[PDB]
Amino acid sequence: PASRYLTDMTLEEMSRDWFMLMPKQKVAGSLCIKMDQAIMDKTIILKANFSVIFDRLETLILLRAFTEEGAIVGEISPLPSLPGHTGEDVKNAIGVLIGGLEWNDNTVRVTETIQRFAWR
Amino acid sequence: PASRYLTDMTLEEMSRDWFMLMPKQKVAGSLCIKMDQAIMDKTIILKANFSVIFDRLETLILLRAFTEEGAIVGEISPLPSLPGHTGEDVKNAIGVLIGGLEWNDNTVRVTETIQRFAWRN
Repeated sequence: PASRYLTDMTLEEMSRDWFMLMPKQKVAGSLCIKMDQAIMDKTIILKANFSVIFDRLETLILLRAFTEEGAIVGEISPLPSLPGHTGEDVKNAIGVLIGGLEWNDNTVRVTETIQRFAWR
Repeated sequence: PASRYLTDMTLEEMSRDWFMLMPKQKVAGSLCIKMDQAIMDKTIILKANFSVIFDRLETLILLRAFTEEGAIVGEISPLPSLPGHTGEDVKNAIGVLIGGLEWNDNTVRVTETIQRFAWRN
């Protein structure tokens, strides 16, 4: 029986354009993690679109980190490949992105959708 | 039971100057955290000099991050902003530094001294 698709983000949210004033990148397992390392003292929420089976996340489509004024400051996306990310890969990447954004005293939370299925 | 001073670093290692190829720093209360962003895929050890009373760090003199080739790639030092810095503050700073060094797939370990008194995990 088929998995479920959960969206925090509208399609405009997924393709909103951004750029990092101070860029940082990384590749981990099979995910790409990005963060503006210029952003300071902001209030940030991570929003995601992903499928679930069970009550755990199965495949990430896209996670973005939004400041309260709507700037995109961070991002996790899957890559084409072998292997392909698990739920663990994504959990760790969230911790890695959150840790990174806290460096410059950003306050970071996740949506309820992420909290229930992915990171916590 | 007065404090005693624990020393992971030689006087040389303590007083050496250094520079970051890609500088990253932050102030967390009354500590200064620095790390070279250009260090990638290396093994790294954290060494510290600090005092201890009984079972925990009392005051940090200096903590530094070393490659096997002896470069300094990370540092945590106290600032004069007085009161001051607690063991907790230090604990948190080691945490944040490790996460920082781990971004670029460095493998970071700590001396037994740090592990016992200052930060574990």
